[PDB]
Amino acid sequence: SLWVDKYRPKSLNALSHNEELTNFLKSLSDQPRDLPHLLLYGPNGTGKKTRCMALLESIFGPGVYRLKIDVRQFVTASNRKLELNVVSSPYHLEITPSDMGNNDRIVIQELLKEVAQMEQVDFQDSKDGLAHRYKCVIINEANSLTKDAQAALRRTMEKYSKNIRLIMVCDSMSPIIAPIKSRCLLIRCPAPSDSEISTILSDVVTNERIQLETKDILKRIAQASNGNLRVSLLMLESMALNNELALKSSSPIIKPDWIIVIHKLTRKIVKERSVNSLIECRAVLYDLLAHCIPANIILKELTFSLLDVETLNTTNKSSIIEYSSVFDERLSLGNKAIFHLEGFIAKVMCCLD
Amino acid sequence: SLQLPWVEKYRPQVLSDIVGNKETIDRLQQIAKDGNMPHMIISGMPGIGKTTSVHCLAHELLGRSYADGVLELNASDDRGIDVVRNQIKHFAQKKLHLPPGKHKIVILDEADSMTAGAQQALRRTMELYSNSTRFAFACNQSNKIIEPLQSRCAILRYSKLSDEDVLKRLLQIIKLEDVKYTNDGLEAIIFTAEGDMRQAINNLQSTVAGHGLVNADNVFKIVDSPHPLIVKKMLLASNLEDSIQILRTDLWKKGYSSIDIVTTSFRVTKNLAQVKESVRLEMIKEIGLTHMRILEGVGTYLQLASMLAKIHKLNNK
Amino acid sequence: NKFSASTVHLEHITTALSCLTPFGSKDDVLIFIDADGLSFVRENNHVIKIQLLLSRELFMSYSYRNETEDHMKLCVKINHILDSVSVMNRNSDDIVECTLSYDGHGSPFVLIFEDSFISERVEYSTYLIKDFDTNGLELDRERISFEAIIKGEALHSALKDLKEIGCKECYVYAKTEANDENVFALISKSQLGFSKIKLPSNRSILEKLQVFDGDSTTVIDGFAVIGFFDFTSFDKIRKSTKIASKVLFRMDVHGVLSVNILSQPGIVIEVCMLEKESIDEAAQTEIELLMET
Amino acid sequence: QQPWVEKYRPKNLDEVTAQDHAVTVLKKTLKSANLPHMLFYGPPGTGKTSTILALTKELYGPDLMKSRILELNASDERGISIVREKVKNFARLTVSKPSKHDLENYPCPPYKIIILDEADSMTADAQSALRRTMETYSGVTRFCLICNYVTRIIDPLASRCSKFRFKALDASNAIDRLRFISEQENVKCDDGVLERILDISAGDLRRGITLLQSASKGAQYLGDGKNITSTQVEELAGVVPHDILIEIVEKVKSGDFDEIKKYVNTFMKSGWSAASVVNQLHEYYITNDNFDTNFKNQISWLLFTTDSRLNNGTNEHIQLLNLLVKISQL
Amino acid sequence: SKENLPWVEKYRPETLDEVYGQNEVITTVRKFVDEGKLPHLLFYGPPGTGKTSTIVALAREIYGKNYSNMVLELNASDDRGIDVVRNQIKDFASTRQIFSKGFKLIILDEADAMTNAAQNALRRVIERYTKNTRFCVLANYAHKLTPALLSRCTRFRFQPLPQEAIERRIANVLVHEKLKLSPNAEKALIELSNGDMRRVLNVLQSCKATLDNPDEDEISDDVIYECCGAPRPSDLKAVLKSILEDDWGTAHYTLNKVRSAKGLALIDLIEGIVKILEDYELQNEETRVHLLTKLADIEYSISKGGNDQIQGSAVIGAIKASFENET
Ligand SMILES: Nc1ncnc2c1ncn2[C@@H]1O[C@H](COP(=O)(O)OP(=O)(O)OP(O)(O)=S)[C@@H](O)[C@H]1O
Ligand SMILES: Nc1ncnc2c1ncn2[C@@H]1O[C@H](COP(=O)(O)OP(=O)(O)OP(O)(O)=S)[C@@H](O)[C@H]1O
Ligand SMILES: Nc1ncnc2c1ncn2[C@@H]1O[C@H](COP(=O)(O)OP(=O)(O)OP(O)(O)=S)[C@@H](O)[C@H]1O
Ligand SMILES: Nc1ncnc2c1ncn2[C@@H]1O[C@H](COP(=O)(O)OP(=O)(O)O)[C@@H](O)[C@H]1O
Ligand SMILES: [Mg+2]
Ligand SMILES: [Mg+2]
Ligand SMILES: [Mg+2]
Repeated sequence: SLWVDKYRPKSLNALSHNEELTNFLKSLSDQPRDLPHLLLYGPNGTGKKTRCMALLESIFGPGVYRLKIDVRQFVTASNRKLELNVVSSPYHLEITPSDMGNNDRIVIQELLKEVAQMEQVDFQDSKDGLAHRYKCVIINEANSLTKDAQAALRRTMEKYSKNIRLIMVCDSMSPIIAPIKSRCLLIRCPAPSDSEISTILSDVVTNERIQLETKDILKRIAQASNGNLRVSLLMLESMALNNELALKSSSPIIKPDWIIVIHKLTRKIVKERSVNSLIECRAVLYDLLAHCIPANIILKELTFSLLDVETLNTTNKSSIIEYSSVFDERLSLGNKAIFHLEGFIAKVMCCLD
Repeated sequence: SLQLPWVEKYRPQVLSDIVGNKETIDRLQQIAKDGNMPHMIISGMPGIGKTTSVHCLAHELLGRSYADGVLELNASDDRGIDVVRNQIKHFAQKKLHLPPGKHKIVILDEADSMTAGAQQALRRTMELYSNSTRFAFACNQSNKIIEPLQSRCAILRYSKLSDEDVLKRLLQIIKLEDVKYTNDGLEAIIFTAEGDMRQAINNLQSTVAGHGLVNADNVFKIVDSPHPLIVKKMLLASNLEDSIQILRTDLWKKGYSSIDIVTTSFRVTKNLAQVKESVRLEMIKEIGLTHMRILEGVGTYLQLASMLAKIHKLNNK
Repeated sequence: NKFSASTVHLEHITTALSCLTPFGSKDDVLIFIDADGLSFVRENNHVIKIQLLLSRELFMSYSYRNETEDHMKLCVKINHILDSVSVMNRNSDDIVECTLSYDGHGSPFVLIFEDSFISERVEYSTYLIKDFDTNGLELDRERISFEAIIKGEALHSALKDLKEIGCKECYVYAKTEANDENVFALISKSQLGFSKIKLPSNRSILEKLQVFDGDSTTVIDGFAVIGFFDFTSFDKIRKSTKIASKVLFRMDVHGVLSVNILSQPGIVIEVCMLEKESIDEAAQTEIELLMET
Repeated sequence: QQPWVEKYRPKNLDEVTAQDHAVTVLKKTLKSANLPHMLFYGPPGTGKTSTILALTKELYGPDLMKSRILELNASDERGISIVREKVKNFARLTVSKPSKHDLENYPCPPYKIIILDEADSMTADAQSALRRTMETYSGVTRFCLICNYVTRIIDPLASRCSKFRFKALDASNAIDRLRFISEQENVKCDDGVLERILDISAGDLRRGITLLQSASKGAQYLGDGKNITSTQVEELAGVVPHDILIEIVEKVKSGDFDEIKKYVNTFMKSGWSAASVVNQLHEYYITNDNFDTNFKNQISWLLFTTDSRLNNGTNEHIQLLNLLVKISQL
Repeated sequence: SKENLPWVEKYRPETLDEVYGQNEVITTVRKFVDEGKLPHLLFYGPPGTGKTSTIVALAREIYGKNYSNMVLELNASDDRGIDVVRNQIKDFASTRQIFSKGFKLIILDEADAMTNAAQNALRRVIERYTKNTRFCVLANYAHKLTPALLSRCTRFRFQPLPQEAIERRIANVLVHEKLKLSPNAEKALIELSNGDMRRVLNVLQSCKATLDNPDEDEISDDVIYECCGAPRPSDLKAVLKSILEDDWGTAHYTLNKVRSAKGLALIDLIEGIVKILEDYELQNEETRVHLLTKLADIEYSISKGGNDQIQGSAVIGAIKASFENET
């Protein structure tokens, strides 16, 4: 398997990147009967899902990693077979309602309500139990729920709290409505420091010999990962296999292709500011959108690449960030992203000229 | 309790009693006296005499054969693809011994609400049986009838009824009913009618029933001035403190809903004159943002006051 | 319980239910409980009403211990009853003894099906009663213009013929000639044209036709009463004439046709129907010409 | 046994704290039988659901509740067909006979209650199809609408429903209820705590109860027998430490775009919520006496715009950087 | 039976003499009934003005005890699609009236929720069977009705209820409920009514429930404000004075103290300050433009939630910055 999954902490004691967070998780798992609904939020790739699985392993014991995929089928108002994969475990369930689109309301209203209605009585056990009495449902990407699946959950996880518990993983919990955040215990997961990422990469290159020339090459990957442990571990494997398992100080850091294309677009915007350049930028944006890359991330990386240009004055950057905020708000409240993604670029070139 | 309303009691029975659109009514009279009626589409705003013209033409063209020579179908009757294929086909295939130049008439009232498949089958229906029966479509918006159907028809567009034809018909009804009036009351009735005969007759009937004498005070205390003309006055104000005064006194305390004011403002702005296009598009944008705010739940007076303030801000700049 | 009724001839209460379905297949049905019998009344669009009656003689036991009120009204859904008594009737060949029960306002309507082994018990929820009163749609018994007694089979065949010819609209002609002749016809407007079904003047099909001058007392000859009806309402009695021995037709000057169907004891069916405006007054003369033709 | 938010849910109407203007009115309807149509609206976690659940119990009892109560929430479909069929048929239903025990122990009003919780998520047509349903069968069926945004309820429906506003639960009206829960659970806290919890939880008792439960679960895990301090409460509530906020305002005061951008980039990695740092900056800037009237007037609108953009589900990094750049140029 | 009813349903008018506020509409429909010729009516107005109470009382006056079989009342709670119009309404209009009261009446309540196809099909049922049936259309929004349907209907506008009508109905309610109301409490109730009788009755019922003893106790303005949770007329003026005169710290303290005194929300304070500033003699024409525009955005943001303290500070800053133009 990939080094991101192979070297994954499978227990609460194997976590080694945040210790004030691991202690809070141990405090939560000490008495699992009264565990409230949890909402883990933080940057992407910090280890939020790994920590959720480690907490579930501390609560229900080993075996929560024995995952099987049970394909479900749903029908909306106008008869149409809509399919959702449900990765399930003998003690917990993982669902991604965002994968089915705007119709995640029917998934939340049927699957989650049917799970929350089954008491999970098992053999007797009608009094209580630390495990196997209540159930854990993991809702990955809680941010992409379309404000109606979040309304069907407010009473679902409140009335049926005795037989079900929810642990939802999310980043930047702004599009999560206030009633959902009120019913839940907010758990902040900070990103690992560069020293911690370097230590984890050192452990990886110790278990698998890649012949590290200098400890600085692991630090460069950590600084290029911007706090993303999964990305850092992916670039480690990339520069490992692309250099015959021998990392040198001159080894280039491999970055995603869409990031390079966004940087090229930024340089084109800085160099050429005209209508035809705007049309070429629209072609680049369409090509980027054809790869199912979300438009908010396109705008975010484009803005933070334009703010890194050394030939731009402070007045230009203060206008770029303002246009970025305005068009991000427009993109959030919109249907088609090309209009806003082109308007931001047009205003940027109209300001830089 | 058996007295009919004046709208139906004084519905014209001959083409000579239909005021307004003098040239079109004269042409309908020539069609009635000659007989060779072509396929026709009659369009216009509601209540100007489109239906009472087709029915009177059919009566004056058939007479004793009106019972078996006219098939009247409208929106209240089912007009699917099957009715056209069976009922209309059998009526067209029917052989009736009508005088020379006289043809059967299929009056399809409210043809703008007919489905596309029925309209497409009507193409074959008129193509096969054009020598015996003629079709008379009456609608309010002629584009709702498909172009292949319009190609086989002679389009007759009915214009708005002027203030003189309305006064003539109102005076005829007043003389028939012997009601008391004065000139300003009839002028107010015509002004509130806005080119509508049915509304003018209804307002006159209401005024006579309520008070009896048709003057401006009694007319205006039961009938209201058209709210598009008040919205136009509010949107064309120079300074804000009286546009707000109009919006409050003549639109808010009178009972008009905020969504109604916003929807009327859009149509007023689309037809507003003496305003620059750049001003007009910004006004449309502000009205649309206000419409979104009303539709999202905030139907308050403050949201309309802010819209008027933004309109005045864009006007003065 | 305030009311309890037990029977074994469930085919009677099954045909009674099968006579009610034509008047809508999913709506509320009113049940009137008094000492004389059990009656089901159903109204559609305020233009037609059907009133079957199950007498106390159709039940071995008919207690009705209610004393505070002389009659008890309950409103239940017909779709619940029809959907229920269908799957119950899967093994209807068994000796089933239906037991109706009602304990008053707020209590459900109970329908027990015991087979001496299994006692199925169904409780139907009772709903509030609407504003419309069933006594409005009744003919005035001092204004009858015509009173025809017809057999069940002939009327059923005529209704089935009208259904097969389409019959968007229907007409009823009733003239008594001076000599001895009685004319009763069911003229129809349909896709075909203008079709007429003439009931025979013989006394086996048309037992008694009697035309009055709007007072049900003065029998006159040479004048015909004509009733313009919508066959959508006129076809509601077709399922009731299928088990009818004799059918009584009565109409007043107010435009109400009272169809009386008696089955053989048995269920008594009363259907009241309203008559259309007939705003066009040329079809009347064409009816007269057609009958004279 | 259960989470403290579910263990301490008000069972009766006397356990609902800080809302007396509505509970006093509702208690009088126990002796009478003239309960009107009710519209419960207020901030989240104020006790709207618990109040109706306690009123229903006190009015009917656990046995008559199953027959005299229909509750529809956002977890089930409430379209035009559901409103026009299921709700209308339940309103048209006859009031069931109370038992002798029910009539001898509970008031048993001669009507049923239809509770439409989360009514703000219903469409304008499903709400329009409810007006005559509530009006026609008001003598046999009562309606209770629960929502957070009263603007999402149409004006015709809001006119027919008696409006009950649930006040936000602050440290002045929920401190006794929080102290009761602390005492029954034997939670040891310093002086000042249980007020900082209610200050962080702005108008929400559910979040404060969950915060206290989370603090206790760490306090008994440490096993030192020491009182819970406000620092731990702020740490586990997501509140940014004051040193970091002072660093933010010092970086803002310099006004250099690049250093503020780098600090925001290294701050977003710590996982802090934008709605919390913006709120803390609001308290820092508005209450400070070192800023003039013009600066406060401008920054009030800047913070309002930033909060409004953040509430719409936008990128926190971009909004926070733009806000700090705008303050740096004020 | 009628004593276990909400006051908005218990005090529903049964005759045309109990409908207040709308004098010109009633004095017209009564003459229409007296002559016996009732045209096709259209009732338009704000919610809680008395349109349904007027039409039901009118039908009862015309039909007496035959209201059940002579009136077909279809509203938003029933399906009113194209098939319903083409079947139920058409057979109700086409059939005879058993020679009871001459003409039939079809009341289409909440016709603004009706689809355009049904409203277009109803046009040839309204003007064809008008000899035996009359249509009454009740609506709150006229923009959802087709222009032809508006053309074939006599429009009567139901104005918001005047203060005198509210006082006359309040007197009857107080007499029936043996309640006492102070003149200032009546003033507060009428200003909070916004021309709605249903709100008046709902607030009066809650005020009676609020009283410890329903008799021998008078409902003051304090009781009404406590029950309905509205700011007192002095709190709004104090907040406005603090914002307009005091500095940014004292105004912030005064707003928070006023709000925490009685748990006052921000939206009602915003509306009260807007109403107080409406009758202000501004002299710049930009103070009003900035005030209305900023307060409308704050009001819209409150409707979608967010941080309350930030919104309060935004209100204070918006007022302070808008009044900087005036001087
Ligand atoms: N030119 C006219 N002269 C006299 N009465 C008229 C005239 N135009 C309309 N009316 C009156 O308007 C009423 C009905 O007019 P219609 O012809 O049915 O309306 P319309 O023009 O067909 O509009 P629509 O689209 O059918 S609603 C009757 O009372 C007529 O008397
Ligand atoms: N006044 C109160 N007294 C006691 N507990 C309260 C009070 N208000 C809220 N709570 C607690 O808050 C938690 C949730 O209350 P609910 O009423 O169910 O939520 P809510 O008010 O409906 O908010 P929603 O569902 O987001 S609209 C429970 O643990 C209650 O015990
Ligand atoms: N003029 C009035 N006189 C007395 N009571 C009134 C008056 N208008 C309204 N009411 C009361 O307010 C209640 C509701 O008014 P309705 O007439 O039923 O509804 P409406 O006024 O037509 O508003 P909509 O459009 O239906 S929301 C009535 O039952 C009365 O109790
Ligand atoms: N404490 C840790 N020690 C070693 N590796 C870790 C640790 N935390 C996270 N990782 C690595 O990070 C990778 C991705 O983390 P992930 O759970 O996807 O984070 P998030 O849930 O924030 O997306 C995992 O494959 C795991 O190997
Ligand atoms: Mg017409
Ligand atoms: Mg709730
Ligand atoms: Mg109404």
